[PDB]
Amino acid sequence: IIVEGDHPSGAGGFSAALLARGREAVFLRDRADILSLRIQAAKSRQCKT
Amino acid sequence: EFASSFGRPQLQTLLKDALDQKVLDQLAARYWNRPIEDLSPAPREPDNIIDLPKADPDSPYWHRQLDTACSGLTRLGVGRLAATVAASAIQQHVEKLLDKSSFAKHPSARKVISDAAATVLADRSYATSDGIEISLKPYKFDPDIQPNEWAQGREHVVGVLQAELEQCQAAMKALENSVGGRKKLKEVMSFVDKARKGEIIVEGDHPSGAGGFSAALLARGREAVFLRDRADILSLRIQAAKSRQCKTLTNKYYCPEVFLDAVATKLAQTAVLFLNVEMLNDFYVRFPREVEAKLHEHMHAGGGLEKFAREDPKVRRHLDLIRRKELLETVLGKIEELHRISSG
Amino acid sequence: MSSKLNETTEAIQRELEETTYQFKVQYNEQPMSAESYLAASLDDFKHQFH
Repeated sequence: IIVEGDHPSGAGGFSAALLARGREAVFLRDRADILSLRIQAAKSRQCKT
Repeated sequence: EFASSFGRPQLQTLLKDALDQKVLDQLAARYWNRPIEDLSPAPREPDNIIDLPKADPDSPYWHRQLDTACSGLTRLGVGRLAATVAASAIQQHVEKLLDKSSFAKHPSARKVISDAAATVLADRSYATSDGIEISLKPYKFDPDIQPNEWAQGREHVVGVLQAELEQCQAAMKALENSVGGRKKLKEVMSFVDKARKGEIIVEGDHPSGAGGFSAALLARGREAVFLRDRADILSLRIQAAKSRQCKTLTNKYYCPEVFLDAVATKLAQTAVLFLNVEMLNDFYVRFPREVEAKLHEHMHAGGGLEKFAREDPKVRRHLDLIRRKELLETVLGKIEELHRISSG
Repeated sequence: MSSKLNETTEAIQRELEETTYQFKVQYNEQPMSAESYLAASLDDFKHQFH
């Protein structure tokens, strides 16, 4: 899906504030998953040497 | 066969339908809710339809509202509406009959017939309209409603109004299934209601995302709220038309639906009589003469008889085949004669 | 101008027709003047006062 910005009140079936909170939530998700994986990998046995 | 079929009660139902929609238009534009365009608080108009049964009987607002509603309904071109409705109906019947007739091919001859019907109806249209307005002139002044007519309008309003409601509810539910869950559209509806109250602000002329809702989702929510309010008003007016207070004729300003339907039925029937006489009989008499004259004049003036023959592939080859055979026969006759004149 | 004169003339005759039609359907062709309005309303008031 792609959307244009002629009406910045409602995009999709979601409100503008709900959409913004969703963007922040997705960024937090991706960076969190990466961070946890990289912590457990830095604690992994393969990083011992 | 068709002319024996048509008659006058068909015209009655035809007029009563156009006037039914006229009633819905006038009543809806004078009483019911106006659309939601943005997400700003709407100031609540002082008089509302929910407080109509419990209203002061001498209310200038409701009186002026029903009065301008009825005068608006009567001082419309009901003569020209009846004339054009009956015209389109008659012409359409002629066009369908033409479809099933032998003139499916030959679109020129078909067009000649159709144009003959059209020109006859057009010739008679004005006299029918003016005569209908003159005959309705006494009912424009005092469309006095008898208790029996009031009952008839009462029974008709319930059906007309509930049909309008069913169209409304079916559209609402389809909107729900389109947006997704009923509960989710209930969420966007709650958001639009909140923005319509002071509870939340959006400051947007075209809001893209607010509270997590897309630009299309907001539009679907406003559409849902309008459908809701119109549904509630419609059901409330149905309950009112079935109310005991609308059974009697004395509460004419309290029951605009029943009154406006009564006026519509009356105007339809008295207009229908003059319509059948002035227009319908004139069509049955002028149409066959016009068809024959115009077809003959078309064939001979335009040379479209030869094209009428050329048009069908089967008869084309038929009319072509005969002369060549005749020529070969005459040739052989000449040779056979040649042998007879000279033995060797 | 002379060329457009004929078509404009016919159209003017038509809108004179339509103005007459609205005069027929909505006011029933009732002639009206300010003096007639004032006199009728004054008599209405005098009947009320009587």
